[PDB]
Amino acid sequence: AAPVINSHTCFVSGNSNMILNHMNDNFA
Amino acid sequence: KPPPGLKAIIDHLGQVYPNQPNPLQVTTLLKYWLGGQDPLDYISMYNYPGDVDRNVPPHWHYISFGLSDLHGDERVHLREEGVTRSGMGFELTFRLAKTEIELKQQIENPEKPQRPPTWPANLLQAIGRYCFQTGNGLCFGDNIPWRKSLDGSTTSKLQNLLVAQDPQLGCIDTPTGTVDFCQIVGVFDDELEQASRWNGRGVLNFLRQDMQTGGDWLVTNMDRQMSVFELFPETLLNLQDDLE
Repeated sequence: AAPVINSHTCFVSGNSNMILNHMNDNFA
Repeated sequence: KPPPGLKAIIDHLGQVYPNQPNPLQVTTLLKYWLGGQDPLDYISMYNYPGDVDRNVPPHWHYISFGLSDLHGDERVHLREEGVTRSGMGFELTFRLAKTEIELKQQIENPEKPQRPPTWPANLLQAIGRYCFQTGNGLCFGDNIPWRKSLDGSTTSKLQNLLVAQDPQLGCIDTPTGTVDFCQIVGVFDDELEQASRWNGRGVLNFLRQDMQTGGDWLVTNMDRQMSVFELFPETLLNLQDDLE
């Protein structure tokens, strides 16, 4: 037995230090 | 009051893209000024529908934030008396042609707006690192002998870059200094060779002449099959060494 829902996890095109959001999530 | 460099750029982009007030951004988690390795805090991504008269195809337009002085407080960029530039004095842009697959979706296929590819964000971060680590800024006409496919594919013939002035964004003044928008353009090995041995601006001028090689706004098509010198062999006449 070895199954994995475990799922961690790099965020944008291979770069784990990047996330995808909308501009207004970053500023007023 | 917002960070003044960032606000100037956002305001400029708002004028150029009034109907896209809230674009997607690729956002870094650990900011460079907090010890992260990715010098760009944000990369905005816009859809550009095109322009028939100017031979501009539909494409994705990427704009970086971080090579210029976004903040004004020396968290990244030291401020020297008598320097007019904002940080390195430029940001990176990139224009990426929609693929045939992408083009068949947005007109007929239905539910939600198509997402831009995010791979160009890695490319701009990596070019950003190159500039920080060597200390050379980029100027219009420059070449970057990248020597690898821009998208990390095994098939694209676009492995190197030339630098052009962004036709839409141009160059602006900001509270923290001047910011040129340096548009990166993917090129063939022979295009790179001739920009290096002859002149970058002259090669960009060749590329602008036909839609197949980027049109007026130098859009990069990763599936391009032939160089400008293959498509228009007449351009080779400008390359001869003259003796003398």
